[PDB]
Amino acid sequence: MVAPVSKNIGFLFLELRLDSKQQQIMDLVLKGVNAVMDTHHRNSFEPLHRGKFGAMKPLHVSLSETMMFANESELEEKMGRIRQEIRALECKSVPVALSGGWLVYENFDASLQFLAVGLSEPARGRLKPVLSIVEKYKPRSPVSRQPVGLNNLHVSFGVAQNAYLQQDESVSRQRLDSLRNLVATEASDRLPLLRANLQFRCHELKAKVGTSVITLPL
Ligand SMILES: O=c1ccn([C@@H]2O[C@H](COP(=O)(O)O)[C@@H](O)[C@H]2O)c(=O)[nH]1
Repeated sequence: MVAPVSKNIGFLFLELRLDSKQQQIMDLVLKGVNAVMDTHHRNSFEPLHRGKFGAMKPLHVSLSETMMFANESELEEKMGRIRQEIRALECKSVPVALSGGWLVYENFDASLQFLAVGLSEPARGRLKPVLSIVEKYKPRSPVSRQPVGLNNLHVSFGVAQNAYLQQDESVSRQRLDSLRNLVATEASDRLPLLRANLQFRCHELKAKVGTSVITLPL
C-alpha cells in the first residue's frame, strides 16, 4: 500500500523559520565548522536551514517521539485533542532560545550525526505544559527508541553521514566521541553569535499527522 507506516503516525514539533539575518549567521557558523572538519579529514555537516537552490528550510524543535496510534481516526482524534488542550493553555506564544555548546546526536540506525545545541533553561521550562499534554495522549507502546523530553530538547543545525556506520560499533562510537570533542574544542567560537541570534517566538505548534503537516495555534 501507500504510506503503510506513516498512516497511523503523529509527531509534534515547533517550526523555526529563519529570517535572512539568521540564515546568514547559520551560513557563517557552519562554514567555520566544516572548515574544521576539512582540516581534520571528517565528514562535513550539511546545513539544515538551506535546501536545493539555497532555498530557506525551517529548523525545528521536536516535541514528541514518533507516535503510532491504533488507526488513522485515532491519530486524528488524539491530535485534535492535543490541539484543543494546547489552545486551552494561557500560552499565547512559546520562546525558543539555546544555551551551552555543540552536541552531536546519532539517529536510530547510526547513519546520521546531527550537530545541535540544547534549548535554554527558560525555553525548556515554557514547554513543560506542552510536553505534559503530549504525554497524556501518546500511545503506550512506543515505536521509537528515543523518547523526547525536557532533558533532550534541542535544535539541530547540520547533519553529517556517519562514515563508520558499517565498521565495528566500538570504532564508530570512538569516532563519534572524538567528533563531539573536535567540534566543541575547535569549532565553538561562533556559538555566542548563534545563541544571540537564533531566538524565536512561536505562536503555534505543528504536527505531522500521517503524511500531512497541520498547524496547532497557541
Ligand atoms: O536524546 C536524544 C534525542 C534525540 N536523538 C536523535 O537525534 C536526532 C535529531 O532529532 P531532531 O533534531 O530532529 O529532534 C533524531 O534521530 C533523534 O532520535 C538522540 O539521539 N538522543
